[PDB]
Amino acid sequence: TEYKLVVVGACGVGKSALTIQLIQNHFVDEYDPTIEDSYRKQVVIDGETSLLDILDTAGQEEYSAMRDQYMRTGEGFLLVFAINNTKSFEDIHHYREQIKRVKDSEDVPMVLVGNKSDLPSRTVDTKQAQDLARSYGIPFIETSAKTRQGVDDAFYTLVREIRKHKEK
Ligand SMILES: *CCC(=O)N1CCN(c2ncnc3c2CCN(c2cccc4ccccc24)C3)CC1
Ligand SMILES: Nc1nc2c(ncn2[C@@H]2O[C@H](COP(=O)(O)OP(=O)(O)O)[C@@H](O)[C@H]2O)c(=O)[nH]1
Ligand SMILES: [Mg+2]
Repeated sequence: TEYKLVVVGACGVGKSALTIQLIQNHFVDEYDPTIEDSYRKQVVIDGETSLLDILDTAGQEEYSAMRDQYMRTGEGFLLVFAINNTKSFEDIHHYREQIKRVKDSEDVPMVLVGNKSDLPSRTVDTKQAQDLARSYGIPFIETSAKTRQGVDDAFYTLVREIRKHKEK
């Protein structure tokens, strides 16, 4: 079984750091913000062997037909914000609308991810994030790519959302 996961969110939120923690169990201080790529990882989730194909989105904000085509192949999306960046939380609505646009569905597996949970400099309340995820009908997972808190949970939870969708 294979799962096409897409990691979206504003520059600097930790998309690349989360991806490399999942794949390689290492925290990257610097990952070129211009590198958009997909990584495959074989994992066992609830006793099911699966291949996770994880697209780490990057580069420039642009909307070619081709870009839509890449993004539309995603079966589930991590909507990543950073808890120290109010703007990245405000941008979650944009990512949610672009997913709704390219998938032509209100029923798309997503997980809201609050990254950089290790930082003291919080500007986005857990309450707000939980309220937003409740309004969207999706899980919320707090993560730190730095300490690896919540990383397996964020990705495995998205897989479980895809399975629940495939049952419908
Ligand atoms: C700092 C560099 C970086 O990580 N990025 C992330 C992606 N960027 C971005 N900013 C705003 N909106 C979008 C993007 C990436 C492309 N996005 C996009 C385009 C077409 C279709 C879809 C579908 C679902 C989600 C996103 C989509 C919009 C800035 C650079
Ligand atoms: N403290 C802390 N720093 C992080 C975390 N995740 C990413 N970073 C750092 O934040 C910066 C941006 O991370 P990156 O993964 O490139 O974000 P992207 O632009 O969304 O791919 C990098 O210097 C990372 O090391 C985190 O959970 N905690
Ligand atoms: Mg990146």
